[PDB]
Amino acid sequence: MGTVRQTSGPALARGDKVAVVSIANYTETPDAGHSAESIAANTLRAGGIADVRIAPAKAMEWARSQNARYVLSGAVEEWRYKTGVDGEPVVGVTFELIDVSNGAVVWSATGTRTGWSRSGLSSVATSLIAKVLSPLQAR
Amino acid sequence: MGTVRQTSGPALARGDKVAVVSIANYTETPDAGHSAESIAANTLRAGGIADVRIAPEWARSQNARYVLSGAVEEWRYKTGVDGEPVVGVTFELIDVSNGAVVWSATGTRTGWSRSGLSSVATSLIAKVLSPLQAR
Amino acid sequence: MGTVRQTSGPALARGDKVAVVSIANYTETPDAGHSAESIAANTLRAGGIADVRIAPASDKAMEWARSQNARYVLSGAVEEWRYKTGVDGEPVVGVTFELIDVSNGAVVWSATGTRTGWSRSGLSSVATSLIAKVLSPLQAR
Amino acid sequence: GTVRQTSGPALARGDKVAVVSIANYTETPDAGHSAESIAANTLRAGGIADVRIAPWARSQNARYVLSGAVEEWRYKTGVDGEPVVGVTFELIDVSNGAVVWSATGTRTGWSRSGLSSVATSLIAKVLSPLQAR
Amino acid sequence: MGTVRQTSGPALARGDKVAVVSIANYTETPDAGHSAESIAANTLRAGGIADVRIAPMEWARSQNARYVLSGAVEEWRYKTGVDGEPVVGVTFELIDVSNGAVVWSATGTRTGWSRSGLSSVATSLIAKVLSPLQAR
Amino acid sequence: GTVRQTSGPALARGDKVAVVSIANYTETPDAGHSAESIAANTLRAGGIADVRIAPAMEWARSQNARYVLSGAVEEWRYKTGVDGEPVVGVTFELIDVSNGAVVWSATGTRTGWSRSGLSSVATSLIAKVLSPLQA
Amino acid sequence: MGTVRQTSGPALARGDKVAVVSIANYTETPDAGHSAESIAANTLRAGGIADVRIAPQNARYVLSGAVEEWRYKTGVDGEPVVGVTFELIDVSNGAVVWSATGTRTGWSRSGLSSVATSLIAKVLSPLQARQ
Amino acid sequence: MGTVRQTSGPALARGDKVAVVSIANYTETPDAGHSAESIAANTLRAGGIADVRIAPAMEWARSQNARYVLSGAVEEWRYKTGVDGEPVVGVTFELIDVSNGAVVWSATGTRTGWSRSGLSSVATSLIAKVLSPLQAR
Amino acid sequence: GTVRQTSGPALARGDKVAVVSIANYTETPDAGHSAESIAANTLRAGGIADVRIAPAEWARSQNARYVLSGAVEEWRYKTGVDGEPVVGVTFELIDVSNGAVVWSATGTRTGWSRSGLSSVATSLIAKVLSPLQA
Amino acid sequence: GTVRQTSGPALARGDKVAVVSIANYTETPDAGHSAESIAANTLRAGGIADVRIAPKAMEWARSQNARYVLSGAVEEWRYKTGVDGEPVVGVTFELIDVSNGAVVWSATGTRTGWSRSGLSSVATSLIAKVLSPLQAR
Amino acid sequence: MGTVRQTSGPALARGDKVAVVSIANYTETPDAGHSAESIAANTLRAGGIADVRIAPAEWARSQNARYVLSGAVEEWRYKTGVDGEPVVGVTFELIDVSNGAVVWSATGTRTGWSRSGLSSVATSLIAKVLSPLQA
Amino acid sequence: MGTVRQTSGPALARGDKVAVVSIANYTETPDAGHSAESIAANTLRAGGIADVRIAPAKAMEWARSQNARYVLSGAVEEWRYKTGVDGEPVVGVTFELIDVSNGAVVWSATGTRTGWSRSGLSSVATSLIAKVLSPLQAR
Repeated sequence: MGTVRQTSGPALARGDKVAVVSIANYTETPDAGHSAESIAANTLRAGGIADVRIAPAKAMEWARSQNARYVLSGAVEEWRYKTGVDGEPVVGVTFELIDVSNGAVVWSATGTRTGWSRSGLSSVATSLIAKVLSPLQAR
Repeated sequence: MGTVRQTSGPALARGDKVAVVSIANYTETPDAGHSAESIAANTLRAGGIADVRIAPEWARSQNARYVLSGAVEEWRYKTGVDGEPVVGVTFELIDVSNGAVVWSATGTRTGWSRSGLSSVATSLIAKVLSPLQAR
Repeated sequence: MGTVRQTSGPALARGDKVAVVSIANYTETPDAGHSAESIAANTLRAGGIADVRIAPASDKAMEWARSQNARYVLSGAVEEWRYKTGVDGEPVVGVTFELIDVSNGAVVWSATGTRTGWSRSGLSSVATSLIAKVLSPLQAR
Repeated sequence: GTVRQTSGPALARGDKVAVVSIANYTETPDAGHSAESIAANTLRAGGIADVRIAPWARSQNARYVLSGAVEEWRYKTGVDGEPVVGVTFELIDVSNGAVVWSATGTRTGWSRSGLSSVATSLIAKVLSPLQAR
Repeated sequence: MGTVRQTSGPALARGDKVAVVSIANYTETPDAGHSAESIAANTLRAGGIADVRIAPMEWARSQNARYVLSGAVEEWRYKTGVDGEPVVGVTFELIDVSNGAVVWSATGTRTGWSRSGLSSVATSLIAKVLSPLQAR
Repeated sequence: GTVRQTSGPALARGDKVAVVSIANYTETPDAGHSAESIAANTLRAGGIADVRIAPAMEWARSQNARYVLSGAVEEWRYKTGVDGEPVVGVTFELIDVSNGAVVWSATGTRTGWSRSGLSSVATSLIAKVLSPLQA
Repeated sequence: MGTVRQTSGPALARGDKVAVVSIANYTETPDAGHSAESIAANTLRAGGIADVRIAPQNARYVLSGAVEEWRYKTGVDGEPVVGVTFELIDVSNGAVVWSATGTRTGWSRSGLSSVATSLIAKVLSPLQARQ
Repeated sequence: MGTVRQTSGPALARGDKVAVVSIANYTETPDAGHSAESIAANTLRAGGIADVRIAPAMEWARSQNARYVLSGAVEEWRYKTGVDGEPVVGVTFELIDVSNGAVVWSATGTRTGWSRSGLSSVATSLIAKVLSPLQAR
Repeated sequence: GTVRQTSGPALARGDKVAVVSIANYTETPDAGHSAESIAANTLRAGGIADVRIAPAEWARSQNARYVLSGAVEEWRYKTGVDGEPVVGVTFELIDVSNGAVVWSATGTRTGWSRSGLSSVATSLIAKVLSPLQA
Repeated sequence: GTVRQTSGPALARGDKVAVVSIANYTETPDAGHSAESIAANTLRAGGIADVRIAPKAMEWARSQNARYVLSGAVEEWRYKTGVDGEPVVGVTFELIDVSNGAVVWSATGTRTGWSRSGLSSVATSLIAKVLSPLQAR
Repeated sequence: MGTVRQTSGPALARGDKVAVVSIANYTETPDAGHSAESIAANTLRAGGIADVRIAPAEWARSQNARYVLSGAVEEWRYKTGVDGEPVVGVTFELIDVSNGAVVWSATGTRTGWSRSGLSSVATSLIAKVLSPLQA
Repeated sequence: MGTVRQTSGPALARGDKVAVVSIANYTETPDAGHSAESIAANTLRAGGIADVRIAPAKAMEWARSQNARYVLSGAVEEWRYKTGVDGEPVVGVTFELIDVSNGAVVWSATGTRTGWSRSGLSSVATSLIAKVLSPLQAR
């Protein structure tokens, strides 16, 4: 299993500052949202966004006080191994890119992936998130 | 396997403001309703609706033309090793100016033993909400 | 499979306002009555009834229906809504419905439906398919 | 399974029948309430116009009361344990309090059948002498 | 498949009013005595006895009932395990309210096979045990 | 198993018999009361007309009873496991009320087949054990 | 299947009054000592002792003892096992005039009360009425 | 099986009064020491000792005018774990001269029984063998 | 698994590097502290002379030129007998003079059933941090 | 297992030996007291007439006029886990000269029995072998 | 499997006083850090360092120590299940007491065979890891 | 199998008094340290050391009051059966011999041993400790 569906979106520039804010965790894996935040932040940087920062702890005023052009947020819908020995890793994530200038979602995407029996969950999550956020590469 | 049944509905415009409000969770999977909200909002956006927001009427203050609501009736793997993912959802589209349901749909799907629940859910919701694409 | 038994009933029209009221849950599956309410509301709408509304969370849902100027109330109960026990235990659904004339409280139509899926089927698929069958006489004519 | 009935009156469409508290002698929660709702729809399917379920019968001005008990309503234990239903019904004349009709029915499904299917089919068979004139 | 053993008894008529009073439950199946009570009542009625009432100690005297039907359930369960068979054991006494004497009594036991229903076995057994109380 | 009985008096149809507290030495609840109800109906089916179950020795003297049947259940269970066989063990004593002496006594045990019911085995065994007490 | 080992003993007449007293229960089986009492009491009467009572006076002998084993061994088809000791005591001087120990392992398809009833009957047979 | 080791000892006579005091229970089988007491007392009588009594320290024997005291301990008294786990018994006995408190005789015995034998049978058989030197001369 | 690194500065042997609070997003206790001590020894082995781990702005007091931080996303054996070790880590290198991330990397690895979790983590962390050699 | 013994003094029939507090380092309750009862009977069976078990702090022995004190510890006394888990026993002993407190003899013994042997039989046999140098000469 | 990685370091002399201080336990095996301390201390002695002391529970300044050996245990367990193999992971640092700098560090991991002992694997690994500190 | 590694050390005489002092237990087997102390003390005596005693309940003061020439101390790092039916006994010990006249460690050793599925834990520990302490035989 596995689909990535994304909208159109803006061309990000290297100098666009992006804050990663509170990716919700809708799974029973503790800290899956925080894992998705750390992976997503490094993905955005690896794609050429110079200045990416994860929020600590509306949230618009936090991003503006950070001089951020965009806020990347989203939700983890699935982040687990299926039950049983050799149960496969499954990942499901949604992202939204929020234009801090006007508050509107200017880009979003949903991605899911089902790994093989042999796969690691973090490998599957890291590959999927990189693919999902690929339209947000810079330059 | 599963079916989708949809009523007639209006032709949605790209500029139609849509608020996704409170998708109830009738399952024992925590947060399944919230997952359905996030997936549904992204689906409407990917279908061509520019302005979609999830509520935290409130919609009438946000100047929304339509509200999308609904309920998750099933959202789990069936029991046992290799128990297959199963999903059931209902959606309704409300005209904010008069509160009438102008479109509604029910969808269910059963995946294969190798399928991920979120993949089944995301595919089904896309199919179910497909008459709400921007024409 | 299972069985469906439906009495006779009036021909519904597109403009007949129907309120769906408190479907009782006699199973140990939480919220099964609320799931049946949602599926039933959409089915009635799929059937050509334009204005169909679910009462919010006893006889105060009846008062709500009267305040909505509903012509009929759809109520009922869920007798079964589970997978049978075990790996590959099959889904099973049992439901009863009544259509009540709001102006005088008379039951003008009622029906009972049950169904058993195979090991591979989904509970919600079975429930949705069955309620569609059971409520088919309430389609707009 | 099996069904055994007494003789009874020929009910008319207009006989107001209150379906009252069906006792649950099983460990399946609400099995009596399920039997009540199925029995009520059975009587209506059989042609009895005004059928009501108790939340008393005299305040509804019912002519007959349908009561009874559920003696069994479960799946037997284990994977593919078959459903089994046992029910007794009585029709009571409200004015004089006498039992004017009674029946007992039991049924054992096969392993792949639904409990609610077996109960619905059985209750219809048991209440068939109460179909309208 | 066990036994029924019945004593001699009086011939009952359709108009003999009969009260079924508390059937004791000596099993670990909740309400088995009440189930026996309900089945026994319908059995007597189906047997031709017109007026048969179940009690909620004199009482039957304040009911004009000619006979009291009482008893106890000794066994009412599925034996343990998958395909464990249903087993039932009952004793009944028929009491004359005009003097308190036991005028008829019977014991019955039955073991179904693995694929049978406990309620089917209880119902069939109780019909056979009370058969000498049919209206002649 | 076995059944062993002493000599005893010839019982008449007209002897008033009081069945009293049958002790339960098993971990099956109410086994003593079950044995009381089975034994009472057994004495009747054997021809004893007036036999009544007590709800001390004074109660039988209060009842104009000529004998008192008493005893104890030493075993009354299915052996453990699927197809565990029913096993029953009982002792009985018949007491003459006019002087308190034990005029008769019997012990009975039985192991039924794995496909038999405990109630059947106990009923058949009590009937055989009490058969010297027929009219 | 087990052993019975007894001392010499006196010849009991049908009129010797014998009181069966507290049979100690050294097993995990509730009431096994009481079960042994009722069985032993009936055994003595079945052997010809016309007057036997169990404690809850003026007897010539007293039967006492203890149950060392009274159970099924563990697992399905675990066999019944019984172990008992008995002492016969002349109340006139308190001396044990006869004693016996008995044990038995029944087969997997036998019941505990049968093994125990049969064993107790064999152990107490020296107390049969010889008149 | 196991082993029985006995010391030399005095020839007991029929009229020697022996009191069996308190066999210590060093096992997790409750009352195993009391079971050992009952078995040991019957064993002594079956071997020819006419007057044997079990107590309810050594002064109680003197207050019973007993010539000897049988004491001991149970080291093992169980079925080994699992279905068909075999019965195993281990006991130690000592015979004490009541006059001077000296141990005049002692013995240790152990036995592992067949999977299909009873613990009581193994224990009764072992105690009979262990105590056989105390048979009446 | 995978390893992906950004561009980064050329660390010299004399750059003081502080390793600070690697978050633990697993249910393995102390996995973050294990990553901190493995990462510190990896930086030294790569030719960086002075590496120190923070206890439980302090980097300013140490006059550190860079701060290495990160997060552990996975650090466990998969369930069952012979369940294989899985590791996932992210790192960021922070210029202390202005708080900017000047280098980041993400690494994941799935070992064989015969593999030890610490061997996988140590091997992965060495690979992930190799651009930080002298 | 193995048995290792030092040289020791030549014990006599009339030497008074007190068996004192054998430590229990196992999770088997009372394994130390069982070892004390077996050891005491082993010493008597070996020809030592006067052996007593006690109920620093050695002064109980100096009051009983004992020449030697036998002490020690149980390091292992159990069945290994599982159905047919074999009995395993490990003991250490020391013999103490009461007049000067010097350990004058010591020994260590271990034994793993067969799956079908009883723990008490293994311990009794092992302890009899370990203490056999203390038999009367 | 398993690797040992060591930096360069100073030649230790037989007379260099080394204090082993608090090896952190990052495992769920109680006392694994203390076990590593005892094994490390004996390893350094076996390598020819005369004076090696484990700190009680920069106190080494008072013990006249030239070097402090510290570190952490990242793994010290049998993998789960019957015949689960022993796995060990350790890091070490050698610290100059006079200025507090790390002058040597190393990381070792090892996975034993299913038949080997955890203490055997830890002992062999620690000896190889610390072998640069032989005198 | 396992390994034994010992440093050089002094030659002990039969008349050298040795005190065995608090062997730490770093296992989950209760009293394993006390068991190692008893085994070690008997091992030293079997090797020809006349006077050996185990400390009760700077503990150097106690040893000096016992006139001990050396103190044997150490730690138990492993003392258990591996998990499962037929799980083999495993033992790991460290020892140090302390010169009471100056507090210096003058001898130390590490031993580990993995037994067979059929062997007893106390047999394995006794054999290993005898091997480990064998340089301490009276020579």
